[PDB]
Amino acid sequence: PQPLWQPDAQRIAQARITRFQAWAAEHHGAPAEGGYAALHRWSVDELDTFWKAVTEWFDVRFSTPYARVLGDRTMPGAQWFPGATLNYAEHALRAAGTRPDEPALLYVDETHEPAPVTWAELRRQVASLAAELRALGVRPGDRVSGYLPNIPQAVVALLATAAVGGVWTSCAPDFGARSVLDRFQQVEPVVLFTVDGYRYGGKEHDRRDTVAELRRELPTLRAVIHIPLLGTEAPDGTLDWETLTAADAEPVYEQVPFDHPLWVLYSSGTTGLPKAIVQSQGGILVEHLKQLGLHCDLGPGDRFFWYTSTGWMMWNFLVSGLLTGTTIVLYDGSPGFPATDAQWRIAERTGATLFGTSAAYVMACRKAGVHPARDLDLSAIQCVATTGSPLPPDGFRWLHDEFAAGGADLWIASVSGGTDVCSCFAGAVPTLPVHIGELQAPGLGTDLQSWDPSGDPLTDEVGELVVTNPMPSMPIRFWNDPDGSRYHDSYFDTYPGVWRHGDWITLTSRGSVVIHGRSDSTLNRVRMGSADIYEAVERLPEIRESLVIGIEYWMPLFVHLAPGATLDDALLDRIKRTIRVNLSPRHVPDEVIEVPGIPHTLTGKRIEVPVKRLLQGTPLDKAVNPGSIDNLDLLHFYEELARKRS
Ligand SMILES: [Ca+2]
Ligand SMILES: [Ca+2]
Repeated sequence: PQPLWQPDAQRIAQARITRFQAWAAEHHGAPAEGGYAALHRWSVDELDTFWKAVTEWFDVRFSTPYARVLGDRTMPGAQWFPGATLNYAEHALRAAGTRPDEPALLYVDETHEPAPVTWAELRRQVASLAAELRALGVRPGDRVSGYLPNIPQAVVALLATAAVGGVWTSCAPDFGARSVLDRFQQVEPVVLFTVDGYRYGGKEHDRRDTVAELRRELPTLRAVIHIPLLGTEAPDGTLDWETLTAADAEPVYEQVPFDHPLWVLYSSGTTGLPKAIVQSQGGILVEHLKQLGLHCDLGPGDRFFWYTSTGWMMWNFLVSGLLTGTTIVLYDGSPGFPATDAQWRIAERTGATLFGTSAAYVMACRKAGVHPARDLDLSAIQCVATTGSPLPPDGFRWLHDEFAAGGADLWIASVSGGTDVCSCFAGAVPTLPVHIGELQAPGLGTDLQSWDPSGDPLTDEVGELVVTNPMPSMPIRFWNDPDGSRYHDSYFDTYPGVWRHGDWITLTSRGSVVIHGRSDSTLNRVRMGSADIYEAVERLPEIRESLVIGIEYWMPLFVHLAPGATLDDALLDRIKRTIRVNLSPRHVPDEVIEVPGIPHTLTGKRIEVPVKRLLQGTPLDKAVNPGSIDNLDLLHFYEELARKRS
């Protein structure tokens, strides 16, 4: 297997993860030799010592000592650092004591004119707001909610919430009221931070009526804090943001147990109410430190820009950049406004050193004839990362060569972040080569395996992604989950005591990971992942997006066509051809059906399972939570299809 890219030996030697291994080998019995393969095996075989090592390396300061690193090891509900106390916000703001006048936040909107908030100023605003939250009666454990775009106020609010031991939960303001309420009503927040609207694509999006509706339908709220993004007056009964952040009193951080809830995230699952996933201050603290400082190589003074809505877990990951003393870049706006290269212009104007984006955006830039490294000053960029669908080899080459032609050797990273543990089970390692369509390795401390139906491990064979050991950022539990039934059914109902993620994967002999698709959405004719098929079909110019389903056996391919394209015999021939060639005859659809579009979750994930149910005759009204999908009418198309075929 020929790598797309191999890191040079000095880059390897200079990686923080390499320094960590050397230090761990001196002080904690880690292997000095053997590189990542050896470090990883140690991180799993000596799990307690590994996490101890992580906390020392990052100087996590427990205000009360832990009794041990790990008590009960069984899942779900493993017992991390029992006895210890800490505070996430306190750790995040440590750099205010070391480089107070450096920028902690660089924020920007569609004017593309960045503004800084210094570490000292961030610490002060957070302390002011935390004191106000305490005065409003927010106690440790109370939920504090936000209806907020990616603006510096959202970071200040989250940190202030964590500082008081409040439990953060948020939605972005492109969510409609039913989607927001389906989430927030489950956890009964006592505070709401909210904007009056936002700007996107050069257009104004008023949210005053939505805010009025949220307030009326959330009767547990006791205080509402208004952020006048569009410059409107605070509604009756609300507090004005600027009045709460202006004080200069001593920072105070609530020292909470390791397991104390930090935030509630919401699953993208489309059945029933969205799962309300609770993660701990301690678990997120150590896992995000590990990912950011070791897997992403981030440290003090770096500048981390991920293009993201606050409604995606990548925002939470971005916020945690502060934990490593890293400046974070916040952009509230469209990815292509005023022009296609907008995200690159932000990276330029903020001096980003790590720029995280989507493979789709990279490909769209290449297609549009953008040359970002040539035309902008991207000399500060050391790494470009994508999460979600993998960057194809022509995209990787373009990106790398675009920087390489100008004398820069770029690290192109592929990660796979998920809401469930607010991190990745597998993804990037700065010291390993990159291969087509692979995630480089399971993360440190993650015992990832591919299991057959009998629960035995496979190598170079497709199987179920399992994680056989506990990770600190795994959910404490789901909120609004009697008996813990939904949490159990989500991961623990297939192999006892083992986390089964629902991904159909290969774990290669080189220790890397290929994700073929969702296990519950495979095509069985031999069990095939749908991802492989989407890659092939969707390379065709005429096909904007596709969706493949298999039902007991009928295997139709739904295609949303590019403008001007027509589903003719020639097109059907090209479709079937590219499939039987690049994959196999088994992969060829029984039928191709043109569609007005492809329905998605709110986060833009394909919804194969709900569509399958519809095609199986389940009425739309009972198949999905409509607040959890992006286009009701598009989904109704598929119900009509089943009705027509009934
Ligand atoms: Ca347990
Ligand atoms: Ca295409």
